Amino acid sequence: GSSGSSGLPIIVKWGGQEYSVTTLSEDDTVLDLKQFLKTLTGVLPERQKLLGLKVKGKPAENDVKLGALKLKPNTKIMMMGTRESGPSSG
Repeated sequence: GSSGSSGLPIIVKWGGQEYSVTTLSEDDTVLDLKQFLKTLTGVLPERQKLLGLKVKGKPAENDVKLGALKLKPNTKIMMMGTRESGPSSG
């Protein structure tokens, strides 16, 4: 290509869409990601469900370091949840 590595790229899969994240790094916390995932997709973080990286049952927390998890790069993970308040969208 042209460039190699630098930070920690992340990939998310929402329904039928893929989101890329290359702003935050290991330093940043899951929250940062979530917070950024709240604007990327448009769903609350507490609601946003991260499917891919689990932790002895439940997935990492927002008060947990993404680095500690030592996940893989360009790790295409999945997401679950809904946008807008209420069960019915429209």
